[PDB]
This record gives sequence, C-alpha cells and structure tokens, in this order.
Amino acid sequence: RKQVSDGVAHIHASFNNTIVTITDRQGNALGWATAGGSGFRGSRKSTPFAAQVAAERCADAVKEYGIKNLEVMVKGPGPGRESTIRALNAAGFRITNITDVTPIPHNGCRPPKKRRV
Amino acid sequence: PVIKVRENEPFDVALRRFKRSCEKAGVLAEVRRREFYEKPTTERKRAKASAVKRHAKKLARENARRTRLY
Amino acid sequence: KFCRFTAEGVQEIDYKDIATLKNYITESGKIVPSRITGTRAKYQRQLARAIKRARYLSLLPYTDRHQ
Amino acid sequence: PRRRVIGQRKILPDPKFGSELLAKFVNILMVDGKKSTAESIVYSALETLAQRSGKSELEAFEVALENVRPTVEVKSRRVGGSTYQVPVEVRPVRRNALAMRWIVEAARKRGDKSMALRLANELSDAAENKGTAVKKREDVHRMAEANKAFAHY
RNA sequence: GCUUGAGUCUCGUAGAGGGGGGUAGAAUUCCAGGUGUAGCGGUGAAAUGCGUAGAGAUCUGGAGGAAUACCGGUGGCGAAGGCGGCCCCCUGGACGAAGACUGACGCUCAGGUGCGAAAGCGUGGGGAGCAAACAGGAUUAGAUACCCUGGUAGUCCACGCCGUAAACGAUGUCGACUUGGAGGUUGUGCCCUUGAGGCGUGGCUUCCGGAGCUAACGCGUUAAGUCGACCGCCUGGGGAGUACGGCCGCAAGGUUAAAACUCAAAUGAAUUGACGGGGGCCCGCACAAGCGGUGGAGCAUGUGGUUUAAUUCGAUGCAACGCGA
RNA sequence: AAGGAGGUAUUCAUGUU
Ligand SMILES: [Mg+2]
Ligand SMILES: [Mg+2]
Ligand SMILES: [Mg+2]
Ligand SMILES: [Mg+2]
Ligand SMILES: [Mg+2]
Ligand SMILES: [Mg+2]
Ligand SMILES: [Mg+2]
Ligand SMILES: [Mg+2]
Ligand SMILES: [Mg+2]
Ligand SMILES: [Mg+2]
Ligand SMILES: [Mg+2]
Ligand SMILES: [Mg+2]
Ligand SMILES: [Mg+2]
Ligand SMILES: [Mg+2]
Ligand SMILES: [Mg+2]
Ligand SMILES: [Mg+2]
Ligand SMILES: [Mg+2]
Ligand SMILES: [Mg+2]
Ligand SMILES: [Mg+2]
Ligand SMILES: [Mg+2]
Ligand SMILES: [Mg+2]
Ligand SMILES: [Mg+2]
Ligand SMILES: [Mg+2]
Repeated sequence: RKQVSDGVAHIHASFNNTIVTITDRQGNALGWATAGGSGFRGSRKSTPFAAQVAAERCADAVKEYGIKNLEVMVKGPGPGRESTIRALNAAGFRITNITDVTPIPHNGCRPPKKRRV
Repeated sequence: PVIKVRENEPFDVALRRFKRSCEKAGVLAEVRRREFYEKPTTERKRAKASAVKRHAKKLARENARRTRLY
Repeated sequence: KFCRFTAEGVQEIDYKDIATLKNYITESGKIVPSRITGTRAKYQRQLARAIKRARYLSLLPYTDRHQ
Repeated sequence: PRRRVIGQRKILPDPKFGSELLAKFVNILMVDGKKSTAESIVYSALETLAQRSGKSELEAFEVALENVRPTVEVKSRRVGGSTYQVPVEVRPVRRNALAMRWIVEAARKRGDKSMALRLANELSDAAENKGTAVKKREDVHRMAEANKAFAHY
C-alpha cells in the first residue's frame, strides 16, 4: 500500500525450484511467488518457463505497491536464472542493477557425498 | 559480477553483458564443482590426467604439423 | 608475456602500492592468474602474498559483495 | 535419404486455370489414379464456391487456403533420452500442402451428400473461419503454444 | 704424508619443511527479532520429512565449529608418510658464489632405535558441516544396496596405544662412465642491459628420443644402458601370509612363519577375430515426411493343434506357413 | 547445447568504457 517506486528482486534459483521475492530496499519483503504455486510439479517446475511465469505472478502480486524501479539480485545455480529477468522486463519495470549474489564458500563446510547413479 | 545499466544502454545488451560477466567470473563452474565432495585422490588424479592429455595433444599437433595430408 | 616486474628489476611487490595490485586483481576481487597476466612465478608468489596482506589491512576487498 | 539432395518434382499447371496450386489440390483430392473424377469435382466445387462466396474461383480458393495455412507445427525430437515435443516453423510449400490436405480430409468427413457440395461447403466455411480445417489449424497452433517451453532444443 | 672423496667457516637465495600462539573473510548450521504467506524440500518419477505455534524466502544482530576459494602451476618443500589464508616466536634441511680450513674423518648395514596416511582403541573435552551403524520412504521378483529424508560413533582438540596401505616410480642405498632435443623452477658469471635481450656456468624437475638393454611392453645421462661396494628378497599354482609356537598389543590384531593334501598348470607381454547398455565416420523404404494396407467382418488358401482306420511325407526365427504342389 | 575463427596466446597506446 505504501508506494515506494523502487524494489529489490531476489531470485533464488535452485536446481529444483525458483523463488522470486520482491522486497523494499531495506529488506522488508513485499510479495513472493514460486513455480510450485505456479502449478508446475517436478520435471516441469525445474524449467525456465516455470521461472518466467512465477516472476509474472510475483509482479502481479506486488502490483498494488506501484513499484517502478527494480534492482535484481540473482542467486543460486538455477535452470532459468535469466527467464525471470526477461519476465520482469516484459512486466514493465526499469531494471536498474543486475547483481549475482551466489554464496561461494572459501573452502568452508564439507559438501555431501557424490551420488552413485 | 555487479552490473549497472549504463545510460542509453538497451536491456538486451545489458543482459548479454551480465551473462558475459558471469562467464568471466566462472560462478556456475565453481558452484557445480562444489556441489559434491570430491576426494583429494580424485582431484589430484583428475588434474594430472588433464595435464597429460593437454601435453600429449600439444606434442601431437606440433609433430603432425609436418606431414603430407595429401 | 611481458612480465612487468622484471622489466624494472623490482625486488619486492611492496603491498602498500595499491595501484599495481588493482591492475593485478579482477573486478570480482580475485587474483588474475599468472598464465593470463604474464608474470614470472617468483613475482607471482610475491604478488599473491602482497594482495592477501592488503586484503587483511582492508586496502583491497576480498570480494565485491563485502561492503 | 541419408545422401540425396534432389528437390521436388516439376508438376504441370492446371489445364482450365493454369494454377500449379490448383493442380496440386486436384492431385491431393484424386484417389486410385482417377484424375478425371477428381478434376470434375473440384471444377464444379470451385464454380459453386465462386458464385456463393465471391468473384472468382482462384480468389475464393486462395482466401480459404490462407485461412487454413499453419504458421508453426510440432515435431518429436529425442535429445535428453526422453522425447520432447518441440515447435518448428513450416516452410511455405509445406504450408500450402498441409492446408490443402486438411481441407480435403475435412471435406471427406463431412456428412453432406455430394463430394463437390462438401468441398464447396468446406471451402466457404474455411473462408469464413468456422470450418473443421481452421479448427484443426487452431488446434495445432494451440498445442504448439502449450509446449512452446521447449523452443530452444 | 697429500687433496680430488667427506666435512667446517664467510655471504646470500628460494620453499604449503616442522612445532607453538594469535588473527581474517567467505560460507554452512543454530538462536533472537522485523517483513511477509502457503508452500518448501527431494527424485528418472514420488514419498518419508518440514510449514499456519507462520515455514521456505528476505533483512538485522548474536553464538559456535570446521576448513582456507581466487593465486594454483605434470609448480615448490620434506627421508618417507605428507605439507596450502595472513602474521609473529622457536626450529631442520637444500642450493649458489668466491675463497680459507681439517686431511680419508668414507660407503653400506643383520640385530637395534626412531618416524610412519586412513581406519581403530584408552582417558578427557568439543561438536557447525559431513557421515559407517541405525530408523523411515522408495526401486525391485527379491534390494539386508545403489536413490531420498533423518541420523549415532567418527571426522576436530590434548595426552597415550596401534603400526598397517596399490605406504607405488609396483624401480634398495652410494659412486663412476656413455650421443641429443624441447621445457619448468631456482641460483650465478660475462657481453653495449643497444628496452622486454645475447653468450655461459651450477642445483632440482616434466616430456620426446639414439646407441645399448629388455620376453615384449618399454627404459633411455633422474637408465631398466656399461661397471664397482653393501644390504633385503624369490624358487610352480592353490592350501596360505593360514595353522602351531614365540614376541609385541588394553583390544582389534600386528610380526616371525610351516605341513599334510591337491592340480598340471597358474602367470607376463603381445597377435588375429568376435563382442561392449565404449568413441568417431558412412550407407540401406532403417527411421523421419507421405500414400496405401494387415490386425476387426465374411470367404479363399497354407500351417499348428485336435480328430480319425487313414487324415501320406517334407519345409517350420528372419531365410517355414497361396512352400515342394 | 549447436556452428565458425585464432592460437597453445597473447603484444596489440592509454584513455574511453
Ligand atoms: Mg542431495
Ligand atoms: Mg624434492
Ligand atoms: Mg632392520
Ligand atoms: Mg585417525
Ligand atoms: Mg577417540
Ligand atoms: Mg570421547
Ligand atoms: Mg544417506
Ligand atoms: Mg545427511
Ligand atoms: Mg606390507
Ligand atoms: Mg602415498
Ligand atoms: Mg613393495
Ligand atoms: Mg643408511
Ligand atoms: Mg623415452
Ligand atoms: Mg597372521
Ligand atoms: Mg592383512
Ligand atoms: Mg602368531
Ligand atoms: Mg529403394
Ligand atoms: Mg513409420
Ligand atoms: Mg483375421
Ligand atoms: Mg504354427
Ligand atoms: Mg505334417
Ligand atoms: Mg516333421
Ligand atoms: Mg509365400
């Protein structure tokens, strides 16, 4: 309701699922959307198209706030990782910053064991 | 890989620039290699094998570049 | 090629010299490989030590997602 | 063919109209090599369609054909182990052939009595964009849009 | 007696060599709070599991443990095992230059002593992540597994014990001699450094290759070449690195180490095929794009089966079944 | 993921960006 005209789009794109969250510049979240909510399940929810429709759904959700400017923070090794950005541009926000925020450790915790499939 | 849209810069150009920056950084390769724990033996073996492969083909090219193809 | 340090006969990197370190680091903050830069191995090791010491003293950022 | 790049066979133009497109339409309509019967059917249908829907047979035929032509179809690629239904743009000669084939089969299905009457009715209906042929075209377009997600495989 | 082997001193060089103590940032986890709402998580596909007591996501603060991205390199160091953020303290070895010095003080080594990855054991701490055992969900004919969600010992620290690895270069240590080439790394001398250069002279290190050697594969100045000194080990395959005895160990077990019996082979390298749910290339109505069929109906015809006194005999994956006929 | 070029890969003024 409190119009701010500038948001931050956090795109957490894992291999399985993509979560897009629009928030204020300070950190308070406004709206979110996911491929699971978009209806795709499993092999279809791990596709760029699902990420695009989730981004569109999130943009519609936060439409009430009337945000115009939008800085993008993309995180995680996700299948789409880009379709969300294209969807936001299509939805009609001025993309200000495109930033990668993937958390890379400096040889920290040990990862899980390799899968034998 | 921070990217800020330049003045009078098209969005498609900016997006391609961002992909180029990510490629140069090598983010996807790093996270993918860090997805699972590679044993030190496996890592050393893989590195040594790659070096041997690279060196072998260098010698092969530098030698077989003095032959009659036809 | 063209190892810059051996051209001037530099003895030590002198980590306080930020501008040279800025040339020898990437935008993301990590160290550019000697294979790309053209530096000799001995100067490369000295350069790595200097950059790490500068990072500790906060003259250079560890990464661009720090501050 | 694994190794052959010869193109398409040269086809002669329609005697009474000088249209290669119409000649191909007659060939598609023809069954059991009885070209005389198929040619009589199409000529009668074209005359009836011209009188009903417009001025000339070629104009009515082309407008109907354009209303049936498909922009994009779908094929079954197999790259990731499973089969992906991927859309693909159809070359113009295939557009004409698919349109004519759909019109002919739709006309055959129809419940009217004479074949020429069925052909004229279907052609007029396709021109008006309510026919079974245009429904088939809209169906293939609809499925292509549904599976458009795989457009880069 | 001598100075060539060996060693000492003078000046420097590079190194993840070792021990101890601090410190830095990223990241994971947890805790507290704000925003915010119905999914999250996972797979080939799912479920177990987590979330309306508000998860996941996002922001702020805090706690804690472990490990040091980039640099990073068939790069470096160490006798081997092995060693990787940065800083300080203690400390070992190697190499180069010029000389000076001692004057064979050397090499090898059974017993002996010490060091010795990982797992394991004892005592006491610590515990983020990962993870034998275990629990649950799947998969399957079965699945005491591979896959998924959890998860204890352990992984970490201190002090002891253990003493084994494909602990491998499957190549004992020392020394001498024998054609070359391309590199890497670290010294150092000279030539106008004609500016990143040119010519030497050491140490260590990777690849290719000549003679020579080898069963061949290959090794080839870092030898598996030609020789010299000392040590360790083998005597067909299984039985068996097992039994007994001894020694060591808290234990697990380690070390030393047979016999009866049994077979006539077991093996190494390489050669020609075939095959591979190896790789590349190519072709054929092989697929794809199309048209017309068969499989449903009736009848014709052949076969199987059953029946019969006989239902004559043969052909019976493709390549028998309107076949001999 | 597919195709083209260069090399064993860079020197290729900084500036600009
Ligand atoms: Mg997993
Ligand atoms: Mg060494
Ligand atoms: Mg002994
Ligand atoms: Mg241990
Ligand atoms: Mg213990
Ligand atoms: Mg304990
Ligand atoms: Mg498990
Ligand atoms: Mg786990
Ligand atoms: Mg042994
Ligand atoms: Mg080893
Ligand atoms: Mg041995
Ligand atoms: Mg000795
Ligand atoms: Mg050789
Ligand atoms: Mg024993
Ligand atoms: Mg044993
Ligand atoms: Mg015993
Ligand atoms: Mg043919
Ligand atoms: Mg077919
Ligand atoms: Mg039948
Ligand atoms: Mg039969
Ligand atoms: Mg018979
Ligand atoms: Mg018979
Ligand atoms: Mg026949």
